[PDB]
Amino acid sequence: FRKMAFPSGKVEGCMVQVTCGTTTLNGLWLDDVVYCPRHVICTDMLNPNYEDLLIRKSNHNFLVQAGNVQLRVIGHSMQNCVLKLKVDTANPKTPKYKFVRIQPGQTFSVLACYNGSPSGVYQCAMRPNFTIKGSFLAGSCGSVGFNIDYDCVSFCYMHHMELPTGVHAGTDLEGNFYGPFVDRQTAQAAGTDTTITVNVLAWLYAAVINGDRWFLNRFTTTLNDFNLVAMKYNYEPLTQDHVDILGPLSAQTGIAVLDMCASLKELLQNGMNGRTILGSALLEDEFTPFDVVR
Amino acid sequence: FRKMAFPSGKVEGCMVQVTCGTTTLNGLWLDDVVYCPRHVICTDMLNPNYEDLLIRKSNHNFLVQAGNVQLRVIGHSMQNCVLKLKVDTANPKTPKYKFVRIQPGQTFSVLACYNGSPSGVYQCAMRPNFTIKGSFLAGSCGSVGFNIDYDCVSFCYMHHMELPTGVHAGTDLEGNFYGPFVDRQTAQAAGTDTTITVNVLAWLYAAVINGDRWFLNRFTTTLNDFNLVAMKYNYEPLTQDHVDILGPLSAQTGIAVLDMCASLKELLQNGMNGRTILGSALLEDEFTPFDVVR
Ligand SMILES: *C(=O)[C@H](C[C@@H]1CCNC1=O)NC(=O)[C@H](CC1CCCCC1)NC(=O)c1cc2ccccc2[nH]1
Ligand SMILES: O=C[C@H](C[C@@H]1CCNC1=O)NC(=O)[C@H](CC1CCCCC1)NC(=O)c1cc2ccccc2[nH]1
Repeated sequence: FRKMAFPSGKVEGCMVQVTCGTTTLNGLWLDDVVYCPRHVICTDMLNPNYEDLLIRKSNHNFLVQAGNVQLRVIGHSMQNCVLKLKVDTANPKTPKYKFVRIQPGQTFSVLACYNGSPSGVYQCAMRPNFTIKGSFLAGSCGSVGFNIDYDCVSFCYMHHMELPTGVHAGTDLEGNFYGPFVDRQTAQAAGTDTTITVNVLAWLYAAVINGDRWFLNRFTTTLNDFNLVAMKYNYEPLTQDHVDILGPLSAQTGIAVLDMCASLKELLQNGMNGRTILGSALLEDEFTPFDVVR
Repeated sequence: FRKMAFPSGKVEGCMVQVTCGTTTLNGLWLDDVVYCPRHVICTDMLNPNYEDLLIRKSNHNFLVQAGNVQLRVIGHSMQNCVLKLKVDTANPKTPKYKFVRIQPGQTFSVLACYNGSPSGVYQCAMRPNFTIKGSFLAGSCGSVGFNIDYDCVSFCYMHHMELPTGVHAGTDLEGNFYGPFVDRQTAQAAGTDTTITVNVLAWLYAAVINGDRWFLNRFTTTLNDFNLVAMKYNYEPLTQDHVDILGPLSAQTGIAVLDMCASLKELLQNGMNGRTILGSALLEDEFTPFDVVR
């Protein structure tokens, strides 16, 4: 069992470099628009007035490069916290795509990029406190997170900042931040994070579908008793929605959702006692019910 | 610190579907040759005479589809355990590439494919027992592993089989097996695996170069004394070469390798005791020194 990312080729053909003044970062070039974080126009960083910063720019202040080719910016506008640079040329490599806003617990692939060129790809989850536990470099802003389903790329994240705890914060591709964050270098802190309970359960089901049943037991639990216990370990409350979502995996393994909840309760109480589940010595929470079935 | 795969775009455009009679798997289309496991011509599998089975085949026995378009096979050829299907057209998406054979303990990215279509990418290490702890579907054969070095794709692995323990075995792209395995259906087992010591040290350096310091101590050991410790815990012997190739990581953050070996020596007896390292609670051996520095 591997945390697998989506093949990155469709996204690679979209990454460009955007430079404004002394700042360069990455942009996403789809059709004839380049999307990048609006803070590329900052020098300024504690209290930027982006409306005032932007009206003073003209098209030639934005240097956009796709590989060796410089694209000509013919217009620009701001949509929430993303800048949209209109360019003279449509990206010939534009894939089928959509912009989607995800909820906490969702997973996606990140194409980490620097100077417009892709560096690596890895799988991420949106944490319950709306941060990402990413691996992001000095000039990684504008790198995007995405899923691919039937040749259609769903762009769900664009990178903007690193919080002082070392986790990461960013926006959807319409420029709205995930979580209570703003593009200012002001004191802001991520809420206390929690473990994604529905994902841990999905992964225990994956463990059952593959090798192992050693963590199962003879007990069941009510939903409320499970939540009362699990929250004492900083697990997210499990909702009826989550119970419904786990239905197909329950049906496939013959283990009722509340029976798997009993197993998780005991795993939290006992630990794993030198054993491993799918390859892990910790309870994994970055695989969704959807990810397991695939 | 995340396990990062190479961006897979350059390889995605080489993946095709090969069907022979009843069996479908993946092929690698480079220039005017498609490469795939020779066991695609089996039905038979318990002891094949591949030369005999191949002379019985003709070009039209091989159905090669590059997505929508069928490629016409105009020649067929075996090299060790890989079949070479000459097709009428050079792949216009052929990247700069070479065929390389890797050493146990080296890492690479796997592009898992099914029906000739890329499905996921992840980072792998070649185990000391020459197996791969992969994630491979029913029709994953022909999927490849690779590294990228400045526009050149170095192919090092093509997938052939799953051993009874659930680990995986394959060849290089010249058809030579990694490990003491053969392409026939028969009892074969992986040799007892060991842990890749130099990679564990690199991962520890990835923690000190990062932030963590709590496994560090004031002490040092000898290569001989450390190698006596490695044996009880089934760790690969640390060679004067490994120490040297780590030297660039020692030199940087002020920790001699044998200084970090003293830390690893104590870790092999104390455990973590609730503390992570980079962001994990087990000694990780799938990052090379080059993987950490890059
Ligand atoms: C190719 O697509 C598959 C990939 C396997 C399938 C499941 N997971 C994988 O990685 N390859 C096979 O199925 C081979 C078939 C060839 C092997 C070499 C000789 C000719 C046929 N079979 C196995 O990998 C296999 C069979 C088997 C039976 C019992 C225990 C383990 C086991 N592994
Ligand atoms: O790519 C550029 C970086 C990405 C960062 C850098 C290191 N790792 C990353 O993910 N973005 C940035 O550096 C912007 C700077 C800022 C954003 C808000 C509006 C004004 C400009 N981000 C920041 O993450 C940041 C600054 C900072 C200062 C003190 C403590 C934590 C901090 N984090």
